Amino acid sequence: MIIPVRCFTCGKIVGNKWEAYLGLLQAEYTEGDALDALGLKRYCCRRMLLAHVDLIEKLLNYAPLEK
Amino acid sequence: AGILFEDIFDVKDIDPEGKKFDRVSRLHCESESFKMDLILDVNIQIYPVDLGDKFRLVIASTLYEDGTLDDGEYNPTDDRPSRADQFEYVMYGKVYRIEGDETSTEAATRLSAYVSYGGLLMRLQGDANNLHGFEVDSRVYLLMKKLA
Amino acid sequence: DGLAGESVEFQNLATLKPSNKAFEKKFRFDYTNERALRRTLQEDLVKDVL
Amino acid sequence: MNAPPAFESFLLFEGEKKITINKDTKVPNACLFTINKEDHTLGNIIKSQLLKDPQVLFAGYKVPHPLEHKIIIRVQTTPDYSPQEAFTNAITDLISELSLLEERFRVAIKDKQEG
Amino acid sequence: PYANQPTVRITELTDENVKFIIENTDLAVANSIRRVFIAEVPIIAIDWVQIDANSSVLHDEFIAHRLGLIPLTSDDIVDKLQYSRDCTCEEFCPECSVEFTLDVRCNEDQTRHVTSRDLISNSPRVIPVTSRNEQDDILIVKLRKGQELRLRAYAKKGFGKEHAKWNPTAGVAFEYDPDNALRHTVYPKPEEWPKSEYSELDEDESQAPYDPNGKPERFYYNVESCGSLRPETIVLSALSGLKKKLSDLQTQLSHEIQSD
Ligand SMILES: [Zn+2]
Ligand SMILES: [Zn+2]
Repeated sequence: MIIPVRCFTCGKIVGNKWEAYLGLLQAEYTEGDALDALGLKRYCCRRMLLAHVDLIEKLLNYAPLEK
Repeated sequence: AGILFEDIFDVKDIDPEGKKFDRVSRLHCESESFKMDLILDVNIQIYPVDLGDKFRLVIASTLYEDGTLDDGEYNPTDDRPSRADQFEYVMYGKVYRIEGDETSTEAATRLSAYVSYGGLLMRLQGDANNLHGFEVDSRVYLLMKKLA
Repeated sequence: DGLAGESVEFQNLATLKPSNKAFEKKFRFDYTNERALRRTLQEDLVKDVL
Repeated sequence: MNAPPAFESFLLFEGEKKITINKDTKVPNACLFTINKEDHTLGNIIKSQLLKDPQVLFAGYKVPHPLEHKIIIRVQTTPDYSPQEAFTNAITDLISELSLLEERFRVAIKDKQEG
Repeated sequence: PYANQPTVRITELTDENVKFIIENTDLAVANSIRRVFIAEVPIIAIDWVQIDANSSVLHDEFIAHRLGLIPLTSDDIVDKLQYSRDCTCEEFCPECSVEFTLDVRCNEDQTRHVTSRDLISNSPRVIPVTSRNEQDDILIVKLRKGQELRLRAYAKKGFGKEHAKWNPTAGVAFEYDPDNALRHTVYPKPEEWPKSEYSELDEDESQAPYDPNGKPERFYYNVESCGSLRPETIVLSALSGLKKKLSDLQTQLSHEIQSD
């Protein structure tokens, strides 16, 4: 739903890297080069960004119950 | 002195059926003096042996220089004089078979003593007079040193 | 046979298959070959059996 | 449901002894040390320092069950020595090793930070 | 009969990691040090949360889980704070906790990102790592117009053995015997295996010749920090904590011996 704060496997913070990752795929980095620019050197951290699905952006299409 | 058999052997072959194990190798050797035939599994990782090496083999009932029995318990702190200090490779095992050419009416002329050193096997065979010290279920020490 | 099933095991009947010559050779005690007795039994037994 | 609180792996319950010493009756000069709320981190270093002592004849440890939080350390000594004395000496040696490693690491950091 | 005299050689040192070699020690000590980096170096982390309003799309336990994982700068304060078990207060006080508050309402058509910058602490030395003066802030939640998040939190001292939120590391590389001279690993086809970065073998040799006398004696570490502690403070805290565990054990042992 939303980007995990930590890499499950090693505890590296990745919850501050998602918007930067998107802002590198725009400007035509490859996903590999984008992950390398973010310093995600272990495949267990790369797995976190490369496989994430940002479903919170869809959940925000629904209006809240209270105005 | 507790020595059961002593002779000098020449390595005639190594792993002739091929390498069955990586850290252990089967020597085939012959005595020069008593004309014994020896088969011996050796941990060649710690004590490498080459084709045509010559070595001295002692089989002994005890490592102590004086006649004294072994309880078979590992005491590393025992400071008694030990013949192991004259040798390079030492194994401990038990005699599990003694085959021979005996018949119903004649005693054996040739004997074949089999020893397991924790699963490293040895067969020493030759004239029976050289092997009378071996008894089945006796514990024995093998001591081995290369000769220049 | 009156036996429980858990306390029985596979064994071989040694006398079923041998030939008549091999049966006799294996099972008939030879009390006449003195040297074979002397190699198999202690002296006072060999004296008695003979 | 039956989740144990995670602090139970390292906090003693009231009246729980940290360490208990029992004689091994089957061979002389031998003890079992049962240590609660400890794991491989202490068992493995204590066992390995004991094996550095030439008057120790046996040293081993186990975690009896990974959902329990105790270790057993077994020690046997030569009869001129004592497994309680071996265990005390081993802990003193480890403390001295770690104090020396700590001081040498502080020095290496200071050297690295300013050439 | 006695202690090792180990030696240390730091080969890289940054705000993110320390790389170092320990030499003339036993493998058991090297591993227990590695284990203590993960499990038994204490840091401060959020462990109590109270939610006053949460109109976000994430349920309260999801928000609290995420807050617990935000790393807090711990360096010199965590040595001063008590554990809440040892502290004398009824629940919370400055001697065993740091208070946090967050209060964000989205009032705009653009989606409000709620981040570790919206956490405000009562202690200026215990703040979110991303908030220290680049790397962006950790995303807590996204708010649509009219959604609100408002909460109060206390951060407590703890160590990674209790929960992974108190683990200060982001990876501990550990290696020994880089060229397989001890044969602790045995390769079926050594030519297939890539060289360690610590290899001293030429490129035509797949592994070193067997050493029948050697034992592990040199250990290579890369300790990477999550940011709550400086990497060297992770190492020095681990050595102090392991030494303390051993001293506490010796105090109980000496009482038990005197009782016998
Ligand atoms: Zn990772
Ligand atoms: Zn308090």
